This record gives sequence, structure tokens and C-alpha cells, in this order.
Amino acid sequence: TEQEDVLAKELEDVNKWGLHVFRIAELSGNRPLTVIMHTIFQERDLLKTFKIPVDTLITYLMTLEDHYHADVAYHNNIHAADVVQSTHVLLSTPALEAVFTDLEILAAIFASAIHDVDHPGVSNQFLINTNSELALMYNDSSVLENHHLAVGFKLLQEENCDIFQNLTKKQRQSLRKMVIDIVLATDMSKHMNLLADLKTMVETKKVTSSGVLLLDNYSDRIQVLQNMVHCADLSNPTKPLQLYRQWTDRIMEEFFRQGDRERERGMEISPMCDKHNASVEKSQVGFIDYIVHPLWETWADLVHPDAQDILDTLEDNREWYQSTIP
Amino acid sequence: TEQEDVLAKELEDVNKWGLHVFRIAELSGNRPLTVIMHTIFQERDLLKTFKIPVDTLITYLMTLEDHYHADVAYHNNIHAADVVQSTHVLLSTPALEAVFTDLEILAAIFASAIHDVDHPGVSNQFLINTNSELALMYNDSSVLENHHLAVGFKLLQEENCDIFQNLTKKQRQSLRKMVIDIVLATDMSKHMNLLADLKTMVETKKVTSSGVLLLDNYSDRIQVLQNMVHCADLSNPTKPLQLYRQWTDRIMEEFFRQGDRERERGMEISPMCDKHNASVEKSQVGFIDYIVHPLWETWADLVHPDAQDILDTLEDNREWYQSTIP
Ligand SMILES: CCc1oc2ccccc2c1C(=O)c1cc(Br)c(O)c(Br)c1
Ligand SMILES: CCc1oc2ccccc2c1C(=O)c1cc(Br)c(O)c(Br)c1
Ligand SMILES: [Mg+2]
Ligand SMILES: [Mg+2]
Ligand SMILES: [Zn+2]
Ligand SMILES: [Zn+2]
Repeated sequence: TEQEDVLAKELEDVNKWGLHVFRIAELSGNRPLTVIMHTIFQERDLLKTFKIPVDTLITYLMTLEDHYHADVAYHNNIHAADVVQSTHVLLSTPALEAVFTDLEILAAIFASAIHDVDHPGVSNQFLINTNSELALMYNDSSVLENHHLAVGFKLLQEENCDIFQNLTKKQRQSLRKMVIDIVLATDMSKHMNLLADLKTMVETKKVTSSGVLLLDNYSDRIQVLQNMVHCADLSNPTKPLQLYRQWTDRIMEEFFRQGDRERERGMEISPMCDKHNASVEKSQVGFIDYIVHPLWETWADLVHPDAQDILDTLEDNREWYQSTIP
Repeated sequence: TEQEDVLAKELEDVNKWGLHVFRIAELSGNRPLTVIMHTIFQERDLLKTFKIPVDTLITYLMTLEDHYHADVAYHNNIHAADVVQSTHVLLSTPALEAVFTDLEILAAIFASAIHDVDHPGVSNQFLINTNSELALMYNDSSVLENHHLAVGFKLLQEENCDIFQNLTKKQRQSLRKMVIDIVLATDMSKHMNLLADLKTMVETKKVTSSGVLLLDNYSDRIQVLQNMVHCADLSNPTKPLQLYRQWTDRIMEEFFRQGDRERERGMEISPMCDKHNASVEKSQVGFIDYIVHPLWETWADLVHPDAQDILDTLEDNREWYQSTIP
């Protein structure tokens, strides 16, 4: 039973950027989402604040984890655990201390946990172009993200899975709306608009006397939580390289498998999905330069200087992937 | 068998506001959606422009009509026909003569036919507040309208129902996007924004010297079609009084039935849904004053003055309903 002692020792880094999430996945018996969510809920005293029975929390978490696909290389329960833990660290940043309520914290962590549930390993555009049942259900609009939300909420109805059973009716209504707004913002088709609003908030930033962010309306509060979970979703290149490279190996396997399906169907191969003509290194550099660095540099400005070490690791990782090209 | 010749002479005025849809409904064996769509398809020469096997048109329209509930007093197949024919007439507006292409004409017409399919007779807010499966599926966002679209498209996958089988893949993709954008605009939560975009467009109206409208970008074009089918959706108070009064008796039955369900479940009663405290007549005047007339007067200005007759009839029916108030 000393393996549980090793897992508990690793869980002490749950407040740290760069958690060994793949080792925790191994040490916990492929339950990184459950043990990391449980650990975070204890750390933030969320089981007592919202009167969540321990058995119900574990039962939902194991059920939610179950509905991530173990046979998809990237969008699986490890990624969900990683986004959960990354959002947890971002919530603890000094520029946001006491800024969000316990319900908003609960919503952002819950949203992170469910944000990719039941992901089949193919993109929205693939599901649209192949006339999938999901794209038909959701009228080609945020197809996956609507599905993730629907599954995440529906699993609360399985027996002893309603972790929100002791929230008031107004608490559940408020949380549900916030979770929906947050997970829908993980659709990359919303990235440019989400970042434009984040830049506007940085340019017009307001700070209280305590030194923390001033967010006095739902629109600004939910936009920060949306971008926070979005940043955590796109946090792989900001992590220590040995973690970043495994995430890159995993997403490229998922892309190549999609491209092979686009080839078996006589379709145009999606960018970076043709394993016969893809540059993994050049795609990561372009992903950082055009998407990840603009986002994280903007977030770093919002919480300046709390995120400087994360931004430094991103720029180091970009310099490294660049060096592998020549 | 004398009804078919009776059914024939009513359809002759399919190009006129005030079609005897209820007579057409009864004269057709409760199949007004089928016979009104077909008559309009022949009038606008749509079966030849898009190569649609007329037998496939009938098989889908009957399948589509069957998925409208027979036990709902308003949101059924008769409403679906009336919106179709009203949209058809708004398309023949002189200031909009050939402004929209053939595919954009087919888009607004097909969208009208499916825009309320499988409606359960209760509102989005009822479905949301009762934790319905529909609201769970669609994350409380345009619940009914997303469903209408999903059903209307799903039925095309039935035997000999793909009425768009001979459209090019680009035509089908363009038709799908416009149908979605149009039916989603029938959600009343989008009314004010839709009206506002109609307000700003009026202030920036650019026309010929024969007066007709000039729409260049897709955004301006789709907004006109959205506000058009929305205008047809809310065209009851602009019809002849005998038609308007029948639609009012039906929608108030549907409202009262929802309010009774809101009571036997113990929830707050939606406005105008409490039969023990409803003023049907006052509700109609207020519905015209705050929703129907501001929409149709903004529409009239954009089409100055081809909608003066519709605007006059609406003001007449508003005056009559007001007179019914003691
Ligand atoms: C669309 C542009 C883009 O190009 C890449 C190349 C490598 C890795 C990620 C990306 C990427 C993303 O923004 C992205 C974001 C999310 Br969220 C995903 O779930 C996936 Br999949 C991809
Ligand atoms: C929300 C205010 C309102 O009050 C009314 C009173 C009588 C009739 C219609 C309405 C009405 C609508 O806007 C409306 C619009 C559509 Br579309 C419907 O499918 C239904 Br149902 C109602
Ligand atoms: Mg996702
Ligand atoms: Mg409707
Ligand atoms: Zn993700
Ligand atoms: Zn309608």
C-alpha cells in the first residue's frame, strides 16, 4: 500500500504548475481526474462549503472519468485532470485573491473537469463534414462543446452522483449558466473574440485597494473565467518540456488518426493531420506564435507579474522547438 | 371529392396576405403544410430550378407534417403553413424584387416549414425550469429552435425524403447554414437584437431610384431574411380579423394549458398563461404595441412603403381588440 503513499506525495504538488500528471495517472490506477478533483475540493474546502457528500463526489468523479475515452491519445481523462489542475493554480494567483465567490470557483473547476467529456478524438469540422449525428443534433454550432456540457450535466442524474444536491435552487441555476458559458468558450472558433475581449480588459484594467482585480459585473467576471479555463486548455506549451513533449506526441497521434480517416473517406486532409506531409516542430512553433503566446502574454498582463514564470517557460519551450528545426 | 375543387380555388390566392389557411387545412384532410409548400414551390418554379423529384417533395412534407403534434393548439402544422405562405408573400415584396437568389429563396421557405416541428406546446423557459431532456441536450440555449432544426434535417434521411438530393454539395452546405441561421432567429430571445439590427439598417438604407434595396454582404442579407421569417412568424395580428381571432383562441389555449402544468407542478405562472387572471384582449394589444407593431413598422420603413397595407391592417386589429376592452 506504499503506492498510495507515493501518489499522496505527488498530490502535494497540486498547487504547483508542472504537476507530474502522467505519473499521478499511473499511481492512481488511471484515475487522475478523480484523485486530482478530490484533492482540489479538499484543498479549497469545497466538500464542506457546499455540503458535498464524499461518497457522492467520488461516485460522480469516477463516472465522469469513465466517460472520457481511454483510447483517444489527447482528449482523455488525463487532459481533463490537467486542465482542472491548471485552472486550480490559475484561480490561486495573487491578483485574483478573494475575487471570485465559492460558487464561481466551483463552476470553473467543474467546467474544467467536464469540458472535453466523451470527446471522440476528431474535430468539430470533421464531425460537420462527415454529417455526424452530433453535428446534426447541434446544427454545426460548437458541436463537441455542447455535447461535453450535456454529458457532464446528465451524469449528475446517475444514482448518488448529484454532487450539487445541497446547493440552493438559485445556486444551481447560477452555476449551470456559468459552466455553460465557460465550456462553450473552449471552442477555438471563439478564440479570436475571446482574446480581443481579454486585451480590452487589460487595456482598461481596474484594481481594488487590496491590489486584486476589480470585476463588478457578470460580463467581466465570466470573461475572466472563460479565458482562465481557455488558458488552462492551451497550457501544454507553458509546462516543463518533458510534459509538453508528451502532450505534443499525443495530439499528433490524434491528428494523424483523423487525417487517416479523412483519407479513407476521400476528404481533404485537415491541416497538420497528414502524417505523410506534416512538420510537428513547425506546427508547435506556429501554434505558440499565433495562438498560445498571444493568449498567455495577454493573461500575464492581466495578472502581472504573477504569471511571469509560466510565460518564461513558454518562451523557453518555443526557443527549444525552434532549435529542433535547423 | 368536391373538396379538391374547393381546395383548388383557395390556393389561387397563395400570393396574397390573408390566405384562408384554416379552410385549406380542413379542405385538405389536415395537410395544409404539404399543399401550401407544394403550391409555392410550383409558383416560384423551385422543383425545376433545383431538380426536386415531386414525389420526394410529397414524401418528406408528409413526414415533416406528421412530426407536428396534433394535440397542440397553435404550434402545429397549420401554423407551419401560415408562416410559409407569409414568408412567400414577403419575398415577393417589390422593394425586394429578385434581391435574394434562388437558394436564398429556398432557404427562407424551407426554414419556415420546419421552424416549429415537434413543438411540445411549452416554451423554452418552461423546458429550462423543468430540467427537461431538451434543455439538458441544448444547454438552455434556443432549446426548441435547435430541436426544430435537428428534427427537420433528420427527416431528410428517411426513405425518399432527401429533397436536396440533386443540389451540389456547396449548395447543400450553403442551404444548411442559412436554414440554421433563420430558424435560430425565430427564438424570441433574439427579437430585440434582430429589431436593433433592423433599426440600424433602416438608418443606413441604400436603395435604387426605383427604390429597391441593395444588400451586398451576407450579414446584411441574412439579417433581412431572419427578420423576414420572424415577421411571418409574428404575422397573426396583421392578417384579416377572422384569421387573427382564430390564431388567438389557439395560442391562448396553449398558454393556459402550460399555465395549468406550471400550477400542478407548483411553479411560477408564465405571463398570460394563468386562465384565472388572464386578459386575452389586453395581452393582444400589448403584444402588438410592444412587439408586433415596432417590428412591422421598422420593417415597413426598410421597405417604404410596400408594407403600408400590412401596417394598416395591424393597426386596425389593434384598434378592434382595444375596443373589446371595456
Ligand atoms: C486550430 C489551430 C491549432 O493548431 C494546433 C496545432 C497543434 C496543437 C494544437 C493546435 C490548435 C488549436 O488551437 C487546438 C485547440 C484545442 Br482546445 C484543441 O482541442 C485542438 Br485538437 C487544437
Ligand atoms: C413574449 C411576448 C408574447 O406575448 C404574446 C401574447 C400573445 C401571442 C404571442 C405573444 C408573444 C410572443 O412574442 C410569442 C412569439 C412566438 Br414566435 C411564440 O411562439 C409565442 Br407562443 C409567443
Ligand atoms: Mg474541447
Ligand atoms: Mg418557434
Ligand atoms: Zn480541452
Ligand atoms: Zn412559429
